[PDB]
Amino acid sequence: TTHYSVVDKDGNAVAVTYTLNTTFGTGIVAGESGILLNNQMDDFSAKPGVPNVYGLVGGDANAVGPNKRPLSSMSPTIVVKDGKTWLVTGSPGGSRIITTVLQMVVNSIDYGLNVAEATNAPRFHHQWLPDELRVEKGFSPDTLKLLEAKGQKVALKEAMGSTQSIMVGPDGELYGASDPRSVDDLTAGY
Amino acid sequence: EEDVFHPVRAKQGMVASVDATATQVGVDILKEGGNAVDAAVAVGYALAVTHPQAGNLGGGGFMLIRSKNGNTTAIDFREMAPAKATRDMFLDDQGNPDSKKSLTSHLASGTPGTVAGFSLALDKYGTMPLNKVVQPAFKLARDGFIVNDALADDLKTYGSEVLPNHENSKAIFWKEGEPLKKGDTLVQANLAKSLEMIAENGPDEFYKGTIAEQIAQEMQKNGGLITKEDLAAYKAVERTPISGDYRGYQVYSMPPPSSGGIHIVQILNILENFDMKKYGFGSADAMQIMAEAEKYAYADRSEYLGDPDFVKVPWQALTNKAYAKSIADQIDINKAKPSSEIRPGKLAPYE
Ligand SMILES: N[C@@H](CCC(=O)O)C(=O)O
Ligand SMILES: [Ca+2]
Repeated sequence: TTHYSVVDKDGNAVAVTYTLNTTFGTGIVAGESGILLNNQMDDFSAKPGVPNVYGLVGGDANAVGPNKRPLSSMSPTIVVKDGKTWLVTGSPGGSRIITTVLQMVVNSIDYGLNVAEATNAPRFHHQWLPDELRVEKGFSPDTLKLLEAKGQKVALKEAMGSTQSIMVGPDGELYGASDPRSVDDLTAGY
Repeated sequence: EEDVFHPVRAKQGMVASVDATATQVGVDILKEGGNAVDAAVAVGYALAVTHPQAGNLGGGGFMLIRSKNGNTTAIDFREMAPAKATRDMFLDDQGNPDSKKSLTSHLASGTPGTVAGFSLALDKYGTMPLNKVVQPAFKLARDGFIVNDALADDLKTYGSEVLPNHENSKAIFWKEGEPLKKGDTLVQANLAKSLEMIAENGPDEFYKGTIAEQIAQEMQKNGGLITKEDLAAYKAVERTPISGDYRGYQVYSMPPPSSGGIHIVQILNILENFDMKKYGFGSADAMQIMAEAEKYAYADRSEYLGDPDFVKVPWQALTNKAYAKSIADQIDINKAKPSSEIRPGKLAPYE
């Protein structure tokens, strides 16, 4: 999955998240088209109560069905401040997309972090099942100790997501940030 | 000066993407006079060439558009399961899901919606013709580009698990028995042809033309389900965004078939009941509250979320502030509630 954001000189904004699902999808090119084929079908619940590749579960609502669109977690998002587009964001991450974007919003509104600060801050995530509070490297040992004392089952795992965001200033100026987790990416303008 | 991390700054337009080349393509489109949608489509096509890991023509996705005048809308170009898809299609003979079937076989593919989605958006909200926004990608596919660290790394790690197992894929991404290396040039002649025909004939090339034929044949010869009828029946759908209000800020995101908008709004609604600013980033209290709130949202996700065209999603109840309050009152900042004690919420009193 990959996400990108755009804001033009007129103030129009677009946030796009699209994907083949896993990296390279099935890895199958469609004949001589040169086009790689997605493995999005794994986003359906294959059987009630059995997790998919992201540990997500389902039942009737997200069951496989002809012509049906499998449930996604993709969240291209825009936050409005004082009636104007203020934050344009999104990210890949399967089940983690929801919490990664959530953190971008919380970091921006509650903690007042600039778009780069919000992007470079560490992330944590809990998706109910499995019952674990997943964390990235970057949290204080003192804090993780307190969380464990609260009953959280902390699990240090791989970095989560690749936010590509743009924040619009009060005067209309643009501020952007690419994720440190992804190399060779870029946020640029004019 | 007090900042450790500094954002990139621009006065007119800006593009943020996972790939330098694609970002520059978008910026050039803006400089040429295209609007955000024009640039977004150009970036999408460019990534389908420079970021084969996820950028694509053979997958699907979502687009959120907000005009300078405030009009906010969502474009759903999520894949559709083939007409021949069945509920238990991924179960083995014993009734247990087979991840191989849903991840690496031809049965794992849904009918692609990216091309349909980009054209729906470009035609209604863009200003440039499809051929102009596809051109950058076409050139990159035809003339090639240098493989960087990101692509080299992904080809070696993730690509090695699937690409070399398919003749056509290996012919493009593998070289001398190994994944393409950093510094190598990746030329995608077949993809260039596909892009050229889309530019000249429009999206119908993908859904009814030569590309459709190629996808259908790939499927028919390998036990896949996507047919020409499936491709001809695919449609991107414009839908109303799911949104909420968090401390006076309005948040807009994707509605079903995505669960994103609903749960982001739901969780924010829960968090609104706590003084998050007081706790602060990286504090055990802030993380405790958010982790707990997330549990309830994902429990609800497992029961109530699905394609709205097939099942009725109780989105109003799930994004209802009174419901969020009922969840907030259950959160003990000093004691986590095991997931075993958390089930999908009872929405009756909120719908
Ligand atoms: N297929 C996942 C996204 C996968 C990714 O992040 O690779 C979804 O639509 O939620
Ligand atoms: Ca980066």
